[PDB]
Amino acid sequence: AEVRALAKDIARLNVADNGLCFGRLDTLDDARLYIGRLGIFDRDNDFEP
Amino acid sequence: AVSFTLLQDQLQSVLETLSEREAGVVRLRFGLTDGQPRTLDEIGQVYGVTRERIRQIESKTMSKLRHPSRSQVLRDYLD
Amino acid sequence: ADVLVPPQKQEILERHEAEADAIERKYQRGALNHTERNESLVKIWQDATEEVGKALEEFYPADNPIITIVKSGATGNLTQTRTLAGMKGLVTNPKGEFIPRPIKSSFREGLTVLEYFINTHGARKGLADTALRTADSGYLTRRLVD
Amino acid sequence: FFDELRIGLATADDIRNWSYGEVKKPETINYRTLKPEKDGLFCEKIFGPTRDWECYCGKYKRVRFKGIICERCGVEVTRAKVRRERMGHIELA
Amino acid sequence: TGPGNRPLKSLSDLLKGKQGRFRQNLLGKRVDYSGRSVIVVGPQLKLHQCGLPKLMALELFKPFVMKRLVDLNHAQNIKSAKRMVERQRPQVWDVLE
Amino acid sequence: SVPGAPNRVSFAKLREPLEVPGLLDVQTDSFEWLVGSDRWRQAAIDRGEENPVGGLEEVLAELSPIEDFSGSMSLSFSDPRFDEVKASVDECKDKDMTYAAPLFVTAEFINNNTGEIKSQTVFMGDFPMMTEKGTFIINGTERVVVSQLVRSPGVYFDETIDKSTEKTLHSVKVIPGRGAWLEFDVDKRDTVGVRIDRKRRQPVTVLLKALGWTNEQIVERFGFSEIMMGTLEKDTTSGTDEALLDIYRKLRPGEPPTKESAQTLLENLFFKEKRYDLARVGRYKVNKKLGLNAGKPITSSTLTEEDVVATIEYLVRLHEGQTSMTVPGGVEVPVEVDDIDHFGNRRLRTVGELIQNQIRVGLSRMERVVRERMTTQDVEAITPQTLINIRPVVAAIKEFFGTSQLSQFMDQNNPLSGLTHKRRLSALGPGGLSRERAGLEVRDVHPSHYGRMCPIETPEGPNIGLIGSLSVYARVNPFGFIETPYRKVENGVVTDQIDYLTADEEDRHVVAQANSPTDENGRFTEDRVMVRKKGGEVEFVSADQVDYMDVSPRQMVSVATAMIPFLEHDDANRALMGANMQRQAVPLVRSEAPLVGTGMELRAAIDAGDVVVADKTGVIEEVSADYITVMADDGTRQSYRLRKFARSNHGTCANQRPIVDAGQRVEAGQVIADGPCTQNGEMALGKNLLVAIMPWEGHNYEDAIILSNRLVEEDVLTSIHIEEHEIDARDTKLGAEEITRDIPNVSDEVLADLDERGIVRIGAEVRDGDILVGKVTPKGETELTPEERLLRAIFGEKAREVRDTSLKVPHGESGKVIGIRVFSREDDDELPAGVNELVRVYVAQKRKISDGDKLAGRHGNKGVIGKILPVEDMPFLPDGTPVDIILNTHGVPRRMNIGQILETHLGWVAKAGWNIDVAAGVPDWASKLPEELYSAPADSTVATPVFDGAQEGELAGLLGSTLPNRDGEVMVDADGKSTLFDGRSGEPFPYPVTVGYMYILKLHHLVDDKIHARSTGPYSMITQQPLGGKAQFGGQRFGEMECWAMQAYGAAYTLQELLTIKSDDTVGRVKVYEAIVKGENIPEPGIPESFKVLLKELQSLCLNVEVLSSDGAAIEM
Amino acid sequence: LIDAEELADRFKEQDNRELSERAAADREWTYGHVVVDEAQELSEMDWRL
Amino acid sequence: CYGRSMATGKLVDIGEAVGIVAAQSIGEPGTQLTMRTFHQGGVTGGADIVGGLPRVQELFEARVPRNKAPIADVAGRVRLEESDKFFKITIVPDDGGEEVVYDKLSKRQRLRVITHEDGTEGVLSDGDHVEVGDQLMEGAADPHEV
Ligand SMILES: [Zn+2]
Repeated sequence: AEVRALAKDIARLNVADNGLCFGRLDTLDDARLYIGRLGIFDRDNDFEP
Repeated sequence: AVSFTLLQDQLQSVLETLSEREAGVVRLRFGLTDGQPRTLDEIGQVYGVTRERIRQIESKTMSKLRHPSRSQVLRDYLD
Repeated sequence: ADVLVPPQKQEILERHEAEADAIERKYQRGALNHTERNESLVKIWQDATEEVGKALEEFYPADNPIITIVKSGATGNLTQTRTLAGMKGLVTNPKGEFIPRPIKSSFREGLTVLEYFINTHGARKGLADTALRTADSGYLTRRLVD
Repeated sequence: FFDELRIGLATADDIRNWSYGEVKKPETINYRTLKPEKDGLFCEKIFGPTRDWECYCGKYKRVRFKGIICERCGVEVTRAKVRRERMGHIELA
Repeated sequence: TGPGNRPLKSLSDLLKGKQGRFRQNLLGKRVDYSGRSVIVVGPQLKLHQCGLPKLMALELFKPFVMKRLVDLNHAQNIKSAKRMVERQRPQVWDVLE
Repeated sequence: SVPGAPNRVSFAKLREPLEVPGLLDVQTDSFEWLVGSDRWRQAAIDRGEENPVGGLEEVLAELSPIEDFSGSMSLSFSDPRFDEVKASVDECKDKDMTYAAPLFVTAEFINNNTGEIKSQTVFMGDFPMMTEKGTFIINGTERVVVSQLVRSPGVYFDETIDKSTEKTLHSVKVIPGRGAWLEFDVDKRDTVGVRIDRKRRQPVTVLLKALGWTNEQIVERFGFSEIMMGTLEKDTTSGTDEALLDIYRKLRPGEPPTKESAQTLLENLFFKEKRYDLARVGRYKVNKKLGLNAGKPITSSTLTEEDVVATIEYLVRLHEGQTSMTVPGGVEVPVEVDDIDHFGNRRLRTVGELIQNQIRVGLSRMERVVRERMTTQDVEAITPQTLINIRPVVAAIKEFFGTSQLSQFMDQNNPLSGLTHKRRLSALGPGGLSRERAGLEVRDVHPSHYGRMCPIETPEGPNIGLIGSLSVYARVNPFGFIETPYRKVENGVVTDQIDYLTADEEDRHVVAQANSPTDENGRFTEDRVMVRKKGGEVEFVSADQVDYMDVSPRQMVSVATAMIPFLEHDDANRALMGANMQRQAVPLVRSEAPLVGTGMELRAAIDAGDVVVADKTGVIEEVSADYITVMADDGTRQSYRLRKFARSNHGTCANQRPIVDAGQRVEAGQVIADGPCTQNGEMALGKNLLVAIMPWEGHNYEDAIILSNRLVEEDVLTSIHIEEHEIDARDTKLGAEEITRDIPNVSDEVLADLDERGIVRIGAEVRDGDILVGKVTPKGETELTPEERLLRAIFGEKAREVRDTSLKVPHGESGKVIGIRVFSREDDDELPAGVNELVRVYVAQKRKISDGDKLAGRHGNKGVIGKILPVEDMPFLPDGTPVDIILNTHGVPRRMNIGQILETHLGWVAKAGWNIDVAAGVPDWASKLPEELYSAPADSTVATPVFDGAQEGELAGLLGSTLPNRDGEVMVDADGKSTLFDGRSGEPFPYPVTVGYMYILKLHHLVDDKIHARSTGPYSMITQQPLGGKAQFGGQRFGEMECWAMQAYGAAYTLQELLTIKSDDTVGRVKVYEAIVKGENIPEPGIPESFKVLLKELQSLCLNVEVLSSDGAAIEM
Repeated sequence: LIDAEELADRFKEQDNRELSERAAADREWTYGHVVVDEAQELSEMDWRL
Repeated sequence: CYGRSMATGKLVDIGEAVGIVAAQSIGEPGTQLTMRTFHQGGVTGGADIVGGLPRVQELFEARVPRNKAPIADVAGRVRLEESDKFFKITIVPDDGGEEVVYDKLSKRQRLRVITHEDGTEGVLSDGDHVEVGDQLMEGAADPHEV
């Protein structure tokens, strides 16, 4: 189970290498959102994307 | 099948207790190593005597051999 | 008396529960998908299990029988010791996928009803897995012998 | 033990050497009595007797006749069922 | 064909079908002079020794025991030694050693 | 609750709101339903169910009326009745009879021409009856019918991955209780098709038209989906008649294309109830899933055009990814696939339903003959007796109870084994799953098993997962689904209302955990509670979201798993092993209840039935080893005969013994006689004895066990085993065999102990090779050899034509004869055809514990006795007490079964009383302990339920409160360890050793029946190899892997002799035996018969094969 | 748990291809969505296809 | 050539059955290797590299790898180009003549990493030097091409 999970994660990372970020969106609240092939979150910043 | 071969040897071993002259009649009557059941007269022909004497030898030798002192161990060959 | 439980288990477990709650909050806001949330929770709890195992290894005295049996190489491994004393950790579904919520209890403390029930899945799976594992090995061995 | 074995084309000489007799007739056995037929595919004097130390007509029934071949019968009194290895041939037109 | 529709097996058919020779067996033989039993730890044994039960060893070595019994005059014939081994008389244990 | 219950103090801290139901109800309720007993009738009408119909009543009503083809003749059945049983259970077991009662049904013949009615009562045969224990008796043997798990007659939707294109393919199949299948699927090309009766695929529009739908109606109904419209466009069939003709020619290719049949078969295939039926459970499932007839009563179980169209719409909606569907006139229902493993889909065939199906088959066979000979006998002179042929029904019933796969010999090893056998749930069996399709996917723990099937208990054999054990609190829905109880929770306060839920309905609610803390009022004292939700997922939810709770922590476990103390601390695999090993315990000569156990052990003992319980309150008038006489308060007198030294199905002794004194008063339901393996009416599967946890000179190395010689001297682990030998005399082509004492060619030393009849006398001891029953058989032609004739002459052997075939004790068996049972057809006893007399002999032996015997605890720790030490050699406590067993330390940690250490500590605490001080208030660790546990004397048994028992802190505190010993010195310190002395050297061991009392039990894997040997013996005629198995005196297998190993060693000669001399080589075998016996060196092998015949065939093919020596030398032989 | 047929298939090639190339090489493949640009150029037979 | 006998430490004797010993030694540990999933459902398992017994079976059978990577037919310097979805690698032989071209390498596969000790080139760069038999793309080299 652990080996398959790790291999699947590595394969996903390999796929995501080509063109990680598509574009960006600006909210009316001045916030910014970045769209890409993967979800990346900062562990030490309350997981703000 | 060793018991069959051993049984054959025991026949000679038991007959060893009998005299050669009287042992020969038993061999001829029961056809030892030849198989032919020689009749009382034929044992007479090969021995050179009358036939009733062969019956007498058969009876005496048969009574001798039936004693436990001679047929001690042959009972193991029941069938 | 010899099955010592580390005194840092509580702090580690709440510290990682806070991050699991952060993951849940972000999922509720719509920044995560179901599978991605499950994967993040699995990562967090694997880290928690790793730190609990390290703390347990550090705490045990060098002459304690439970860890002396392992460190000498005579029998067992530290994962079994952690499961016995530290915490069971994560368990798999019947499909073979990790359940996001781990078994925070240790067999010294005694698993609860639901934790035990979810734990039985892997135990039942292993019985068939071991039997099926021999077929491929026999196939390759026959090829090699031929 | 032997160390190698070879096969090759068999000539009429080899077949005639192997054979102990020719199966001149196609009969197998009598219908009402199961005894083998003479010169048939189960002929006793070709392939040997069916019963140990005896022949078709039963003149000889003792082990002492090892090297004897029956007069009326022609069956060679043999040690056992040699029928398993003894074989015959056919002279075809 | 003959009776029915089944064909007649030719000579070469003795060497071709699933039944015949030139054929290997994936299943193993069953072998005489063999036994089976539970195993327990013997810590006093040396690396080249094993503990063998008396009853199992007697059955495994039966013919040798009969030979030795006949040689030592404990039995007058092979049949008597066979009966002795089967009935496990007191003396067979001295010859088994 | 039980009047005679011993006081076992309990550590439980939670109050059970519901008592454990009768554990054998799963059988008794089903059989009551089958026979329509008044008790079941009342219990069912109590549920608001009007006019319940029994199984026999249902089958008879479905069978009748039988109407003649012309309608001038009719026959009807009704009113099934049962009379008293022919004989009691014990008499039937003692006389090899079948426990059955007569069956009578009233039959009415009707003639519609002249109006004659002929009503009589017809005897339908002897119907087997179930005993009070939930078992049957057939031909003297006790048998059990296990429930079967089967897929319910619902409608099932699924999605799969195409093997070729990897696309997603959606399919549906309608599974009826009786009849043909109907299924639909969307092909990989987006074409909707239908398969009728498993036959060739065709467009669904063909079926839609065949039912009378026009193209306009199809367009209107299915216009929402483009794939359906495309299929209709590509459907090259128009009109109802043409579609009906196409379907008819599809189902009947070889029949003429008549329109009448083409219309008739479709109506008679699904929609008319003669040959199609959903069985009132398939109808319910179909109505619930498709949302049809919401709120209506179940009127008929036949299929209708509306639900077929609904199924097609459901499939089309599912393919296009819609989640919810509403049907015209129905109710909205979600659209989803079905998990066939979910117990909302699997149902349980109990014994009653299986017997009902068998009776249905028998009556179906009977109906054909009845209607056939309605047309052969003269009219108006035809009574029901003249055409009611009851042979087929009796034959079917006999076949089911004799050869069916579900009726099995009861596992009578011990009371727990039999109790757990009666509560099995078997997926394998007729109508279940295919023999070769039992893949690893079905044999897994689905979330729906919770509370209705135990996940731990299952056999170790090939049926792992395929066979399960019903949970303690579960019961069977009259539809066959397994229900389980839950407490209703409202506004966060736990209510006393209890509702039974099925796995299908449980998923619609949030269920809280059993042991969630609660206040006196019942309100939760925590903000968040652990709960199970729809997908079986466990999560944490607010206190205001829970809907239900478990009745008790023991809801998931089964009867056996409920008897393992400290089950928290044992891994699932080891818990499984312990649960199954509890079923293999052999009853001992004197049973002894465990010091530390669970409250279940009492109930499980009574519900098993092996304990005698007084029916009515009264005084014990007279008590004896054989029987107990009770005088009831009302004046009625009861007599209970105890079964003594009875042989169980597996050879174990079932001896009972009374536990009451003359003149004692016994309350109703009180236990008055202990069972085979119980003490004071509670399970006593093993013995509790003193254990020290330490390695010892390597004798307990690798899970081995060391025992004190005391256990051999005091018969602690001794057990009685009984074997049943059998023989008979049969008729033969040369005549009948005979039983005699005059067997030929045997010395008087051999037959001294034989009676006049030729059977061994009762009480005499027999050893392997001893004659039990003297038997002789006629022989054929003698044709003595010359040597044999000479032997006849020299011993005066008169001619006789018999041969000895006397029964003899098998190899390696001995004991004392305890009983003989003899049957003979001359006494009217039933025997097999061509048999005159039959004899059965019982040989009993008293097996002590010996090296190699298998022992194990309840926690899965098992081993074999590697050494039995003298009492003086065992390590002993400072007071001189020697320990009984020594278990290696290295086996506990890595196996994750530390519950055994808990059992050891608590057993030590129980053996020596404890007293918690309260002078300065209760100790902080004693707050949760009930007051009843503040003190206890020595040998005070304690109870610790599986999921609510002694805690680690409480046990640690108790360990330090034990009472002193005789001298006043505490042997075991607060850590549970003691300073042991060395028995041999005498020096004290350098460090303290854990000491306590463990409950261990003797498994039925004794070495006495596992040792095997063979030098020479019988050989199989078919393949010429040695036979196989211990019973046949066979040899050991030498597989191909062993040959590979021998080749890797380079041991050519050993392998050659193994493959030829010790195998199918007669000449070489005899030669080697002769050489060994005669002392000659072993002759060399070569040229096997197979090579000889192969060479002969090669020559026959004109191939000049020859063998040559050396590297190019001449021939040899 | 396993039969000869399933075990044999366990060791076969089991060739795998991307959905794009897999469908591009199949005439009978049915697509989930079709995008046509400059559709005025297509004839009756192209639309039929 | 075979040399020391593993079982005894002395030079192999004439007549050793080395082949069966090697077959058994290779086949015995086959149960520890990872295998294809035992579940019947799901998509084909070739997307995720199960580098275990399936890989060994692929190697021993000399079958074309499912993760094939090319190798340099000629030693020379590399000119590398990129496209929307395909790579293009050309080798110019420094001591040879005509170049060689590989112009259909899927861009999903990563370029081979070289990672010298301290130079640490990392992913293969343009202007690098590759010898005959070197591998250009991450994956398994085709035995037949080698
Ligand atoms: Zn003749």
